[PDB]
Amino acid sequence: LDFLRDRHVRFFQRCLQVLPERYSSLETSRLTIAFFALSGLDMLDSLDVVNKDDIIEWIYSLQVLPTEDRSNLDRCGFRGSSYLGIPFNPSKNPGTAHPYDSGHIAMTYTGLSCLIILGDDLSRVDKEACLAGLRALQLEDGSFCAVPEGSENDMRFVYCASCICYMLNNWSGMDMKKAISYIRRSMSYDNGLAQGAGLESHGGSTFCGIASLCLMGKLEEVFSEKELNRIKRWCIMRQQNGYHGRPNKPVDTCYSFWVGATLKLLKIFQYTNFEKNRNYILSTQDRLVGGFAKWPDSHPDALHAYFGICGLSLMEESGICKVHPALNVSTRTSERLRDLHQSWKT
Amino acid sequence: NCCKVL
Amino acid sequence: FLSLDSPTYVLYRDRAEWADIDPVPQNDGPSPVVQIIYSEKFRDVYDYFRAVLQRDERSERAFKLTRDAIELNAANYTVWHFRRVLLRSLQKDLQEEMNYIIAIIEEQPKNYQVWHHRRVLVEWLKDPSQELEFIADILNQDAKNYHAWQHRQWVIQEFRLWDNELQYVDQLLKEDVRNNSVWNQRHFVISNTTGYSDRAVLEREVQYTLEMIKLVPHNESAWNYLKGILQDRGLSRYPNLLNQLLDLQPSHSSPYLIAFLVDIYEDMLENQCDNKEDILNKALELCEILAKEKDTIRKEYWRYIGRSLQSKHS
Ligand SMILES: CC(C)=CCC/C(C)=C/CC/C(C)=C/CCN(C)CCOP(=O)(O)OP(=O)(O)O
Ligand SMILES: [Zn+2]
Repeated sequence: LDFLRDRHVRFFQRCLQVLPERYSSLETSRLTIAFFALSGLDMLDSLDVVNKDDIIEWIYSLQVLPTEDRSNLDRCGFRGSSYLGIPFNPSKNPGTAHPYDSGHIAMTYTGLSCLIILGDDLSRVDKEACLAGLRALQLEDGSFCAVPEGSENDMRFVYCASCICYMLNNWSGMDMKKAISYIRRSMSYDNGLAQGAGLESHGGSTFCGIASLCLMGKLEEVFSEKELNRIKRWCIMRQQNGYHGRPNKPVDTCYSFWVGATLKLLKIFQYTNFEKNRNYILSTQDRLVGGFAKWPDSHPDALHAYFGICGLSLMEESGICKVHPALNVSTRTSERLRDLHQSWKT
Repeated sequence: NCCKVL
Repeated sequence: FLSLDSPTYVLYRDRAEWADIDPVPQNDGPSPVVQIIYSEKFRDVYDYFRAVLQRDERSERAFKLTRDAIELNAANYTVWHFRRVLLRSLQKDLQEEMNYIIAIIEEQPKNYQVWHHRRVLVEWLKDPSQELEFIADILNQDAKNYHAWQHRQWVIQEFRLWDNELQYVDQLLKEDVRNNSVWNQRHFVISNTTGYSDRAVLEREVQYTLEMIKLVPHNESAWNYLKGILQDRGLSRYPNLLNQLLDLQPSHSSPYLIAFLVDIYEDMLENQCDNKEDILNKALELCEILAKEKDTIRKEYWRYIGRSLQSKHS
């Protein structure tokens, strides 16, 4: 059918407003929910329906700044929300010590990402503190953790680290050699990329791996042509109509981006079947409340609404900005970032 | 029916 | 102790044991974004959680408070971390915690924080005795649960429990030969034990797979395994495979088989085989068969593959 654009703009608007206690489990990931909504509006060219200034202040209130003594550098970055109870501070005063307050790699990523989308120039971001915190998250094997206190480690966070270094236009945030090693070691016998060595190759980790390399500008340098051909084969085999994340698994709207974006980075998305993909994505569109779901006749959420739209974007949907396949922001935004970077270089 | 990525 | 849904539940603000603590509220400032509304009970538990956290109070009451915080939201990684801090400080019985997390994971098998918690516990105890069985149960409500398989590989690798995994794999593959997770597990076991260099093993595996393919010819997983264990040694270095496949084509055909064939032919052209120009034609003929009738959805891809072979071997 058709793309209910306005319906989706309202949907994202509501996401930025208030949610039912039913979404309590997203408390520590509120910043990424914000990202889905903001980048989603950006992708639909509707950022005007929100107060960029208010939101920018809220975001900055989530930054874990270094304290006076700077004894918490290894823990700087961004929080997913204010759940710890720290007094609201839009990165105005120095950081207030707290035994358990520290950033989360996915939040530092979506946070910076949101700031750029909203037009902020990142001047209030303590770049060095963030990079210091990032470094602290990398393990001996090259992968990353989400928080300094410890957590699981895998490709998801390698991608987060890559995006952070890229946006701050400084790769001192990671030991790139070790990260690349981790990404190579994750390639499966079936040629896809898994969350880690030995694990089942997966659409999500393949995107994270490939996108990370592209962000480092080392795709061609890390994988041979023969290897890239094998990876391309694995990826393009994911299309059933829409895309699934693993062989013999049902399709899921968000993979239209995870896999689709990987195919785009590998310059072969053009050889996929657009109609069946578009048709599937639209079949998961909630015509009443707006947004998209993973499967048709399923409830919509911010993640699928966003990735479903980015999926449509990949095929240049009428009414949607082109999405930067590696950075996960609109090309328009990736551009403003380019200018921003030039600015600093003076 | 969702995707908990975090 | 006092369950959150107990008729006699009492807000922490009304509990005597908590009178000395000032609850700490959360504040999103002037204009909150993506604000979640919380019930009295919910906000109450967390206002006290913030209080205890802020003071890094390693008390028994704090430990009990985390149970409630977790019941309200098991996705709060900070709560689990603090709970681990307390588990140590109060030297709690870890075998008991194992029962706790076992119940939690069963209710929320797709939660990252709970699987991480269990892994930390197992490391602490250095006891993997109940892991394989626990995971097998979780895999019963979802044989493809990525968290379960990941945890399973960690345990097996960390405590070297390879002895029975290949058998577990054979069993699951019988339950559903299309489970891509099980095929990956099979490769995981073998490559970490015998390896595939033992021609006896390679032969057993190729034979095993061809058998599974014959039972269900349309199975990407089986084909990917077969190509996976041979692609690096050179697909063209196996003359009898090319023919055994061409013999299947008649009855057990599928786009996966045709694809395998194209791949064999390309390996040949890659190794300057005999009949360069003739082989390339056999390839191109298949590419087109894929594009026009066998794997139409990838029509443009296959034609792209074909054009690639032509401009590379002519
Ligand atoms: C916030 C943001 C944009 C982060 C980007 C970096 C991340 C976290 C990427 C995650 C990609 C991804 C789709 C990972 C897989 C998530 N799962 C749902 C894993 C295990 O659960 P299953 O139910 O087996 O998943 P599946 O959906 O693959 O069947
Ligand atoms: Zn999804």
